[PDB]
Amino acid sequence: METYEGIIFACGKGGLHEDARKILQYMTAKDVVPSSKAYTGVIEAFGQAALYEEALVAFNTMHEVGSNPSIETFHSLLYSFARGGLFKESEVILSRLVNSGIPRNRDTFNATIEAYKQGGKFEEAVKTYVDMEKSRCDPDERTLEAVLSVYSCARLVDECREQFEEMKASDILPSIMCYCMMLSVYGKTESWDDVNELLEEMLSNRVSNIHQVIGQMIKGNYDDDSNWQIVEYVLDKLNSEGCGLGIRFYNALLDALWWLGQKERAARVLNEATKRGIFPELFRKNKLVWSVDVHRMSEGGMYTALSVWLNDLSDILPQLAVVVSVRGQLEKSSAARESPITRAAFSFLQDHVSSSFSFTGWNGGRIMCQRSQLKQLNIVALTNS
Amino acid sequence: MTMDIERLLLSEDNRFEFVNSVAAEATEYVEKNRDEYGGTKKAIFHVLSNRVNDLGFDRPEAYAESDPYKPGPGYLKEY
Amino acid sequence: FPLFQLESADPDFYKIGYVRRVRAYGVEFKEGPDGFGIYASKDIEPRRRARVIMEIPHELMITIRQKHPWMFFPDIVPIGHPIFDIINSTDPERDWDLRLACLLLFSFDREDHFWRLYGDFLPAADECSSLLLATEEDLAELQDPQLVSTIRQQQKRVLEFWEKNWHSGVPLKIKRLAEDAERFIWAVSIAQTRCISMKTRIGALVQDLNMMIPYADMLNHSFEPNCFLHWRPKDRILEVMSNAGQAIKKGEEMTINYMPGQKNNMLMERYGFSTPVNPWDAIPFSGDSRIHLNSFLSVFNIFGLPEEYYHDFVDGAVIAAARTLPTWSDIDLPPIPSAERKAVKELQDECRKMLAEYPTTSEQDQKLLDSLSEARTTFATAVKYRMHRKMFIGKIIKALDIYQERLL
Amino acid sequence: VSALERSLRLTFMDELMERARNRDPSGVSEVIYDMIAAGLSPGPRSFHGLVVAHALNGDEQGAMHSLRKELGAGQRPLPETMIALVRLSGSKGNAQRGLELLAAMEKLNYDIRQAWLILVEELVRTNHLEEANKVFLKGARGGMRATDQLYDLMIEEDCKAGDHSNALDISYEMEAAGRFATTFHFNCLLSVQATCGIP
Ligand SMILES: Nc1ncnc2c1ncn2[C@@H]1O[C@H](CSCC[C@H](N)C(=O)O)[C@@H](O)[C@H]1O
Repeated sequence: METYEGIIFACGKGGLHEDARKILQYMTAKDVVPSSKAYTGVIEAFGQAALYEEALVAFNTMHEVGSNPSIETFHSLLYSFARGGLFKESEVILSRLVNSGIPRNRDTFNATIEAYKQGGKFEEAVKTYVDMEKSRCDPDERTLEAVLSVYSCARLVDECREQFEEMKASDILPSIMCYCMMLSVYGKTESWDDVNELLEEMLSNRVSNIHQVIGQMIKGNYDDDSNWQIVEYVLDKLNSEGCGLGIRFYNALLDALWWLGQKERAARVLNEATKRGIFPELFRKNKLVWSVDVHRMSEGGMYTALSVWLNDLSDILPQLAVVVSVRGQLEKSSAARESPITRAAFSFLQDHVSSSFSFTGWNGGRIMCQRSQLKQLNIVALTNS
Repeated sequence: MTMDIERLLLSEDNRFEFVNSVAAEATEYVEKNRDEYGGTKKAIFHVLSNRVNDLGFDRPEAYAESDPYKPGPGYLKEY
Repeated sequence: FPLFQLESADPDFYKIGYVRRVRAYGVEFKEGPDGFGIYASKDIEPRRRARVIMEIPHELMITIRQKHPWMFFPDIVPIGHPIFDIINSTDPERDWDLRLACLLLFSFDREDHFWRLYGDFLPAADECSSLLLATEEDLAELQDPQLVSTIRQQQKRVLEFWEKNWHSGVPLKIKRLAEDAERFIWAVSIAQTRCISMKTRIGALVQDLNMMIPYADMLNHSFEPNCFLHWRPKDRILEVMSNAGQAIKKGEEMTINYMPGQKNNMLMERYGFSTPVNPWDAIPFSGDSRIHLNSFLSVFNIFGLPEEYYHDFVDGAVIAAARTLPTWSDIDLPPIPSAERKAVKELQDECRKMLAEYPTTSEQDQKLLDSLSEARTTFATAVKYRMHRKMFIGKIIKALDIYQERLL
Repeated sequence: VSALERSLRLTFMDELMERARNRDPSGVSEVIYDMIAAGLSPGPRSFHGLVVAHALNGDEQGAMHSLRKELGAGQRPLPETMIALVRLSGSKGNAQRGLELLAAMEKLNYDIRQAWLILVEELVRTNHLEEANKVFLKGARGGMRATDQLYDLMIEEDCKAGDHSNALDISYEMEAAGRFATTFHFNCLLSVQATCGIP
């Protein structure tokens, strides 16, 4: 029990779903009933790879073997759903947590804000933060980062200033993720004065090494063959808290680069993430489907993903080219086609390949291009400002 | 019930297995609902009335009938 | 408050049986243009066991042993009567209908016999649907050379028997039974269309009998019957029993299975009728193209073993389609959808090739039947037969189209 | 359903069923994720191909996992899909799982008689006669009537193994169903009775 749970935790931490599945099969093949904690590690790994179907099967199997889910199990699902913006499934857990006798802790509130944010529900995201303070609790550093992303996403420059300065008002030294979100909201409004003001703060950074290297590489100082090894050195050091922290770091970084005009640099940063296992669902290239999955990405990251995907399309035929913007129960509804990600991807595709990618009549969160229309198709310019 | 018993025995090849089957079905009634039998409703009478109703005919349950002209409690009809 | 809120048969039809211990429970005899029938006079609620619908005493029947020697139960032929010699001269296998016809005509001549009265409710020569009464023009409407030749042999066999045994030198007690060939042909037609064959025990003797049973020969045929026949040896009563646990609504027709496992051409040869929902009808396919038997059965919810197919659009024709279509099966190998579409397309072409063999179509035959005004009973029966076969082939084309699409 | 959706489902189900028949459960999983990427919802016949692919490669755990995926997706498994799992369980001698699946088919309101017949024959074929008798008697005592071929199979195999107690129980149930014993069945019982030392 101790060895099985130890290995599965590592698989769930690093998002190695294939290894986690084999440990579960090995335990069953030896007539061993895995513990409730062991299944939670398997559920964690599937959520790291956006394999929601296999994650909910393991959750279903927990009750079958009598290993009822613990509080940590309902957190593995919430963080898995939060990254994809599946607030419909997040509310199912929340409506289940109140019935299961589990009070809402702080971690539950953070996932709720993150799920609503990624799902485009900006009004409901701040309401959770509004209702969180009424219930007392104690917002942590990620909660401040959770609500800062909401304001940064909906282009609130003055709200983002107040949120960001208060982070350092308590001598917290906000992480590199919050700095990259400041660059996005300043880069979205073309506020080039504030961008240079924040960059000089990240250039000195005598205390934190990651801010210095990442801040330097954004400006383009580290774009040399030998000078890209230092940037890679930081990425390998950050590639030790698992895929959970990595996806948050790359989403903010690509968002900052795209809004600052460093669109060619964002292409190489995304290429650095994929080889490290980040965004394993991003691309599929077989004879049937050529797909790009952007439901767990930021707006800047999605644009970078589409730009590379479109350029690679023109190089080469599959039966279909699809863009997965909504991946959940919201697909079977009209709300998915009104999602901010779905509209942004379609708007991005409209003025890059003319009217070649149209919606689907059978799914709200898909943007397809038939094989016949693929014949009638760089397509996107990737340059640094 | 005498005519009903003869009616049921016309559909039976052997009257001894009919007796055993009725007793077997009556035993099942008592195990299922113990307190409802032994007084006005007898299990064997219930079996016979059920088997007549299974043929599609109508009989009162367990052939139980009561005197409607009894002058209140405590009075026994005298033969 | 209560203040503010198919014709019935002749009343004497049931009465003549009723005064002779015939009992009917919850059913009524109703008469229509197509003939007599038995219908539930009320809602017959389900029970744990089969319900008694009708009871027919043995003494009102005309029965003869299926197997030699020929004994009659009840014994009505006097010793030395010349009718036994006529019965005894028959072929034991093929001439069961001739033996019953001789008994039937003999029974009509007896003053005390019940069938002297019951014979007046039998269909006449122009009302019986038996193909023995069909003219050569009626057989021309069958569009089935095999069935036509079978009927012609039946008519030839029946006629030659009358000519041999009812010649000029026979006694008057024989002449008055069948004064003309048509009278004897009608008797054989009644024998074929109404005979019920059962294994019965009478006293200590168990034997197979060919039986003419009054009031039970009014039950129509169905391949999904709600009733069955049951011989009660102890009091010598034939019971008509509704299926145990099956609810029967008021007005629903009470039916039995005349001929389990038999095709429409067999129903036409024996009873002079056919059904479009016969689950045993077959269609000759080449076998070049085959569909997946397991998929076809599951698409239409047909369960059970092949010899006991049942449905949980789907009717007896789809069940017949499952048994007659060319099928393949490889335990649990799944079918490729694109290869199954080629088979379905090729099977539908062969189905249309056979519909094109008929000069008319199914709906043209249906409107022809509605336009009739002076048509013999057998003529309409012949048209219904070919129309039912067209409806069966058309049902297969529809079933294949549904199956081809539900395989996605 | 539009014409474009039908065209894609045909080519997706063509590829999926060409890998289930190829005994490639991994490939059948890739196509299902291709369907999800295209937005097509995998129906009962798409998960049937996943169950069959695992079942054909003697994989009871993967096939059971595929069934959980189908149930977890809200789809209703086909009667043929359950029969593939029941037959697979019998081939491995897993009578408990075979009986659990039969209970599921009854819950799904299917007809378990044919699947019960298949389960018993697999256990007999795979030399699990002791397990086969347990499954057969439970069905027979439950009211199901077996085939005459399976009745003659169960009686004969039990008597060849010296198991008169099971062979006599089955023959009693065979007549209760309505199939009378013949000289063949009696000769099977006599083959064991003649060696008991009590004439
Ligand atoms: N299902 C059915 N469809 C059409 N005709 C049927 C039928 N079942 C029985 N018949 C007809 O009924 C005859 C059997 S005797 C049944 C009673 C008959 N209708 C009568 O009035 O005397 C057959 O000759 C056949 O023509």
